[PDB]
Amino acid sequence: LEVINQQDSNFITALELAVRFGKTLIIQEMDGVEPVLYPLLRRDLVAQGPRYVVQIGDKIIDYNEEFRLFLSTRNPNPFIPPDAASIVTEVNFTTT
Amino acid sequence: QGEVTIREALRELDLWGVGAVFTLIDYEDSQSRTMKLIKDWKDIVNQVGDNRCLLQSLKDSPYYKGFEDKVSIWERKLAELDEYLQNLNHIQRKWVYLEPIFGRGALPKEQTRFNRVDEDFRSIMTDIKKDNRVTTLTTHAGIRNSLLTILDQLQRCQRSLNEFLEEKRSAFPRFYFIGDDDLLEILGQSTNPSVIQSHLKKLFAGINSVCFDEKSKHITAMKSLEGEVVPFKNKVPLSNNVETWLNDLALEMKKTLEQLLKECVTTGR
Amino acid sequence: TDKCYLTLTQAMKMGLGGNPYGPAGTGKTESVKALGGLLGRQVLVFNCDEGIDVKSMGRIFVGLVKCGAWGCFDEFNRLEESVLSAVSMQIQTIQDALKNHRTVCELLGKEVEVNSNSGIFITMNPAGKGYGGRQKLPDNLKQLFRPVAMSHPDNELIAEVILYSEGFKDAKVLSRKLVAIFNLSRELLTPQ
Amino acid sequence: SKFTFTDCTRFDALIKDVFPGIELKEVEYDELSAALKQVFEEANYEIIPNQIKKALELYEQLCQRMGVVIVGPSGAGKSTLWRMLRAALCKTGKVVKQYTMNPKAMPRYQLLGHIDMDTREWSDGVLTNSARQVVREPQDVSSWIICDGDIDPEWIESLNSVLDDNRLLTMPSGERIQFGPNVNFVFETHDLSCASPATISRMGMIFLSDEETDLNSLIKSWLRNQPAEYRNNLENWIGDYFEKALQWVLKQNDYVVETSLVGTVMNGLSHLHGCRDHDEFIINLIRGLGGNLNMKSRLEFTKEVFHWARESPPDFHKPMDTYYDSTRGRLATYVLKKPEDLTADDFSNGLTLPVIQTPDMQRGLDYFKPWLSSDTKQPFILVGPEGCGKGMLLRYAFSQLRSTQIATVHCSAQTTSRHLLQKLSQTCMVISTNTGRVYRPKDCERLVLYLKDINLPKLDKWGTSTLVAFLQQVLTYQGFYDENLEWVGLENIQIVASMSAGGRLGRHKLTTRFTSIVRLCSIDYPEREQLQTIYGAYLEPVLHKNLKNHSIWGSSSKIYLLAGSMVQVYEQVRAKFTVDDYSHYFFTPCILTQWVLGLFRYDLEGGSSNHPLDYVLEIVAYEARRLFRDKIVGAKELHLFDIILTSVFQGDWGSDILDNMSDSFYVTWGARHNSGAPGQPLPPHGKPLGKLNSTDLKDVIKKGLIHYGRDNQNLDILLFHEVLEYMSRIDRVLSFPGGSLLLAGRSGVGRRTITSLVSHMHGAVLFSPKISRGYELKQFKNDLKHVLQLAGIEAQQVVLLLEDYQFVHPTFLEMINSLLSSGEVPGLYTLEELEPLLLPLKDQASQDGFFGPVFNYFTYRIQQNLHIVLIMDSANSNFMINCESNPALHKKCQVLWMEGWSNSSMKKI
Amino acid sequence: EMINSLLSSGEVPGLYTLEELEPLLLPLKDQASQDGFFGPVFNYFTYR
Amino acid sequence: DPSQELQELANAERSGECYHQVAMGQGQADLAIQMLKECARNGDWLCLKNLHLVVSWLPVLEKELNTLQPKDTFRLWLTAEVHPNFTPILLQSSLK
Ligand SMILES: Nc1ncnc2c1ncn2[C@@H]1O[C@H](COP(=O)(O)OP(=O)(O)OP(=O)(O)O)[C@@H](O)[C@H]1O
Ligand SMILES: Nc1ncnc2c1ncn2[C@@H]1O[C@H](COP(=O)(O)OP(=O)(O)O)[C@@H](O)[C@H]1O
Ligand SMILES: Nc1ncnc2c1ncn2[C@@H]1O[C@H](COP(=O)(O)OP(=O)(O)O)[C@@H](O)[C@H]1O
Ligand SMILES: Nc1ncnc2c1ncn2[C@@H]1O[C@H](COP(=O)(O)OP(=O)(O)O)[C@@H](O)[C@H]1O
Ligand SMILES: [Mg+2]
Repeated sequence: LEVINQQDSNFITALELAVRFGKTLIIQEMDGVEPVLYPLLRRDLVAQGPRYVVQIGDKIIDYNEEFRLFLSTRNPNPFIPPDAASIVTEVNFTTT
Repeated sequence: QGEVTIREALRELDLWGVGAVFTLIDYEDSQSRTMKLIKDWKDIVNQVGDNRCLLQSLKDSPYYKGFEDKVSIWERKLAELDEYLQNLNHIQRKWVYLEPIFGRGALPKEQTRFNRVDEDFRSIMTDIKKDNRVTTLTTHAGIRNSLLTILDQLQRCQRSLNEFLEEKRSAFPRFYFIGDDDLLEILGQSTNPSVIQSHLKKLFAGINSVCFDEKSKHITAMKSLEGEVVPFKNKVPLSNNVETWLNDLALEMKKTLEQLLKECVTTGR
Repeated sequence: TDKCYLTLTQAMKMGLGGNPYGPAGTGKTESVKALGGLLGRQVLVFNCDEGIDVKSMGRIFVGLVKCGAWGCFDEFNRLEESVLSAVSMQIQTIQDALKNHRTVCELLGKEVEVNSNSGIFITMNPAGKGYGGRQKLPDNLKQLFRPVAMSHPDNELIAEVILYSEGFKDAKVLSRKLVAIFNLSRELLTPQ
Repeated sequence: SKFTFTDCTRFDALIKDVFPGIELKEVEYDELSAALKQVFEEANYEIIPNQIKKALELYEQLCQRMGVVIVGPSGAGKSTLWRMLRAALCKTGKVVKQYTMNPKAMPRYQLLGHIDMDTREWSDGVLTNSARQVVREPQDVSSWIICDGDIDPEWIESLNSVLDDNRLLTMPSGERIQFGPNVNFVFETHDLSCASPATISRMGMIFLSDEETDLNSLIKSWLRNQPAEYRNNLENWIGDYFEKALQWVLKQNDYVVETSLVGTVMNGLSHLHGCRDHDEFIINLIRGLGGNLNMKSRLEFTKEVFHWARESPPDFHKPMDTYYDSTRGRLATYVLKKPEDLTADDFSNGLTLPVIQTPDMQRGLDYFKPWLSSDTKQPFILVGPEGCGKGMLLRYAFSQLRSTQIATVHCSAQTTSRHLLQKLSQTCMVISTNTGRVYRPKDCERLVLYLKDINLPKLDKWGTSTLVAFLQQVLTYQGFYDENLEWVGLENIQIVASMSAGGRLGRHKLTTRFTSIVRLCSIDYPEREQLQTIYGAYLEPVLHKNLKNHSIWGSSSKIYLLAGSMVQVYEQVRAKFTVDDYSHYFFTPCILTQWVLGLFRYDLEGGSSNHPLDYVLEIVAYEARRLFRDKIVGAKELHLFDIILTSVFQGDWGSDILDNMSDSFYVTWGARHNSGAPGQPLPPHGKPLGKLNSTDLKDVIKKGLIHYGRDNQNLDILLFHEVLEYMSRIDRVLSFPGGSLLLAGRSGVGRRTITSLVSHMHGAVLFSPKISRGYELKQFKNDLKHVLQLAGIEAQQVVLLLEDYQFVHPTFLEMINSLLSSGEVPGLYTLEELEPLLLPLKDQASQDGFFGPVFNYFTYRIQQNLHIVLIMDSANSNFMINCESNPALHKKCQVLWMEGWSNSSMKKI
Repeated sequence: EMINSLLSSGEVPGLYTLEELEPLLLPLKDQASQDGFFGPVFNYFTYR
Repeated sequence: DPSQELQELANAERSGECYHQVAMGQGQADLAIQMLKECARNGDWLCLKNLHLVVSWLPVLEKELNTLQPKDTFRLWLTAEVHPNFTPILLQSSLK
């Protein structure tokens, strides 16, 4: 496990390590759906022989099979468009 | 049959094309040198404007089709000569400005720059001292890039002088409303009376002009717009350090008005 | 001018500015310069436009507090809105330095020496039905000044005193004639 | 100075009532009026006492206060006043040194000056420079800084401290420039609706009216500029025909673009000089006046003109088309000119289509011919409804010329000064004459800037576009203030612009300053009896490039009947749909043109002689189906459209012809002679198409899908009828030269999946910019330079792909709008980076036959070799704005409506 | 031989064309102006 | 105007002029954050003003409110105006 904040200095570096090493990843302070995280949230896996690689910005990075991604949110609105909500299933902790 | 008119105009312009020279005037900077600076520019430039509008007047003649080729010559000739003069006056004014400042407080990173500009200007002015015919600047050894590069290096030494300008603006308080362009004049031209009468109006709004004593070493009176004249109660010693007589102007104006009010009320009561 | 002079002198006694206002074309701008003439100061009339830098206003303020001149900031209304907000902190700092008889104030880092015979004023219109694009001033910034009403001037008194001053003798008849011509011509002729 | 006529009289009546017998005394001086009448005598104007009164009045006001407004309508003599008072004063008075700004064309920070934000460095401006130049001059001068432009408060209030009782101009740095007792500001203007009354009370004023103007006093000087070979007849005909026809047009007032009086006069006059006889002069008067009306009034305009002429023509039915010949003295026969030069080599370029010379095109050419000749340097603007035939006919009239150099620039809602400046400076010399540097067309004589759209650029929040203000500056003063502080003239340039009628949204209205300077008229839709002839003469050769000598096809009554049927379809579809439904029910005859030029793609060979009605009619119905049908949203409208299409095909021939070919799929993958990938230049009509089956297309898809999943992600793609439909529709548009798509649908459905597969099956490179954290616009510019370099140099067929999550900065849709519409991206490359890159293209430019510079060839290769794919979600909030705010984004690319699977297929999944 | 030239002089002869030097050396005139190095831009490029 | 009451309160309860205040405008935000951190460490007060103009700044402000580790006697005083499109999260974590 590694847990990271949204407005954090080492975001993309730790994201690269979490995609490579096969971590289970939890993101704290999400304000919506990041622009970076679209092909990783989808399925975009070009094959290199037996493995698969996935696009993160400019790099080409091996998609480890132990990749599990969760992310938290502190405000029910912000932020989803109607494009990044048909792939992401949304859960609302609420006081009833 | 008015071809003789166009021919007559071209003979007039040819008579112009041999005569005109400069007015070579010995001028001395702070350290002792002497260069032939050039005055009476408008006399030269207005003739050029007259000649170009005269060529435009020749362009409306119906017999222009047989004489177009000489008009092309004089067109390109005046088109070069105008830009050359209208650059050289800039270079002259900015060089006169920036000689004494780098002369007095020499910082060598500025000095190498301004010495190269000094060499590149005085080398041109020596060849003008040799031949003073006005169409020789059309026929020198590629002066165009020399003039443009001297202008560009002066722009760059201005950008170097920004910091010293803010130092003197923090020194004397009224300078925040003078531009840089006049402030470095008043810093450099610390004795020139034409500069003082041309730019002391915009500093103190009341004084429109001042007088001078018999040797131009003291200021004794001040004027108005309509010519209201008030003498000063004491002479004002001019010097090089500009704040060290502007402060004297401020104090001596206030003391003069103060004693003049007392004298008036003392007789009036 | 009785109204204007007393409001501005009491506002200077309390260590604040002065904000005369009203409709267009009255005399509020020249009234400040007239007060500076009757007092013995120097007046540096400005204009405030385009949304200039708060550092650009700061250096102007540094010049005014070092010299000792009244900034008559004509058209302080039309200025970019957040610039007004930072300028509010600047003016408050200067007015604190005045009221506590401070010799050394401090804005934009340096220790600028403030002058005791200083002063700041503005002039403005209210952003009415046809006064163009002007943004409304902050409430905090309004609390720093002291507003003066300058709505209606007179027309008979000025016109008779001017004509009596200019060598003409029959001012008391003709001034009323002028003012009645103005009022009738404005009043009945078709409003272009 | 302020008053009209009657209000000045009533003011005089009031002055009598306050002061009983002390009424009047006039202007004391006259020796300046002698010089004023002298200067009018010099410059060959007329001499009107009213102009004299106004000029003496202006000199009084200029002595009195600091600034003068000159209120007046368009063209009604408000600039000649100061223009002649200049010389009339300068003959005796000292020096009148004129500086001329136009304050709306250039941006603010160049005009009033501004500061570099990071450097703290004062950049100078235009009139700050002019103020320094005037305060340099000695005491024996006078100068008139003139701002000949419209009025906004947020700049004109910056001069309150100048126009004060005080006289001072201030910089924002604190630098303050005074003024002496010399200077005046003169503000020529149009109206003062938008000025605050601080300025109105601050400066002097001169009023002008539409009652003081003398029309005959401008007819006479124009008659004095005539070469004395026709003036007897022209004056005899003007003096008894002109005033009636002018006052009747001012009575009707149904004119489509608003002009002043002077504008209507000049539009009447500039179609006249060179008439011979009376019957020709009538028709020149009609073409002068009636161009600005509309068709409800032009007909009775012609009726009253011919009826209150001598006689009536034999064009009693439709009298808009009278062809006066000089050769015989013929009045009117409207004749149709049919070409007979018809192959498929004409249609090779998408442009340069063979223009069928119909009588309305002849009326347009008879309109154009007097103004584009080398004796009448006239700027003019066509008006037409959108998609009607403007650009084609104006390019034909460009081709009729002699030594010109056309340079078309597509304007839009972002077009500014610098874009037209660089489109000029790519093809124009820089030669340095006397009186300032100037621009001259290279290797030609009359360069023509063809501005495509004028309604479309953007107002500010007062109503004044900077583009139209700039072109007003150019067409009035023949120059502009270039930056780096120097005026730059122009030499030999026309401006012939185009526009549509201001009906829809995004179409602003034009100021009356720009309208009454230059010329204009209007034209109408080609109607049904014309369009049947146009598309009959298109449908005969494109058919008869094959099976020309066979049974039913030929004997071209049937070829005419097919075109008449399609025109009936087009008319009923425009009758049943509108633009109030959605943003994109676009219907021009551009659709009919693309439709009937689609039929090159099909194997219409007919050597195996069929029925053969069904084999070509089902082809026609499928092409019509995939053009019209696939943009209709609601299902009930789809059923109504089916009823329309079927009712047409049954009313034309019997019944039951469309019956059962819903299983057909005309795809690239299989045709005659094995369509089948090499061959990287494209055919002139794309790869040809052919008939297939469902299951066979399934095997072709499975083969290409296996080959895709070899070197990509292995795809678990299912199959049902709708995916077969969608892949057929993507293939039959991406196999067109220069095709693009707008995919409007729900999220989640496969769109990028099918387009990636078809991009792999046709071997085209697919490209999509991969966003990161630091998104910019510089990033996007470099990626567009990459794609444009590849697709416009190496002749490779490229598919570009942008989706919703990548538009991360709001100018991206505008760049894609331009790159769709024109073929260029404006302000992308510099000047130095085009010659070492386009340098290897001159060889093929030499061999192919394409002329002009190399950059047009580069743009043409990009227009042939670049495909754009936009995936946009339907129920996003910004979809309506980003379909209305870019009009070419639903005119260029075909728009498929992917939303919603069937009820039937969700059962089968 | 190419490495011999690029060691000895500072240039590689016959490498660039003429058209591919001005859009590339075009951002160097500013530092060329400020530094004091004269002549054309290509000598400054070779010196760097 | 609340400013005079706050000034008198800061003169009453504290001494040595601990009271520090910054208005919100063009070019004051990035020094406002620095003064926020510094007066959080010092324990001295801070009065921000006019938080209805800088509406696209307040996510940074709520992030820094969530992140910081204050001391005792620190008191943050805000001043805003009635404004639509405000951010809920700092409205949750404040008195009104
Ligand atoms: N004395 C005269 N006799 C005949 N025609 C005249 C006379 N004076 C001016 N004109 C004509 O009036 C026309 C318009 O003049 P002017 O430009 O002053 O009008 P304007 O309203 O300033 O134009 P704009 O509407 O562009 O501002 C000119 O074409 C000129 O030929
Ligand atoms: N009390 C007064 N006596 C004489 N003239 C006045 C007086 N008040 C105003 N004026 C004149 O009115 C004009 C405008 O005054 P100003 O202060 O500029 O008003 P505003 O700023 O509203 O235009 C000035 O020229 C001034 O000379
Ligand atoms: N008389 C005609 N004969 C044949 N085709 C025509 C005729 N008039 C118009 N068209 C068709 O209409 C189209 C008009 O395009 P155009 O109106 O120039 O576009 P825009 O309105 O964008 O300038 C042409 O492409 C042409 O195919
Ligand atoms: N017809 C289909 N059969 C099987 N899977 C499909 C089909 N259409 C879409 N999908 C699924 O949709 C996913 C891709 O969706 P995508 O094309 O990214 O949606 P969008 O085009 O809206 O971005 C693939 O994982 C694929 O499994
Ligand atoms: Mg005019």
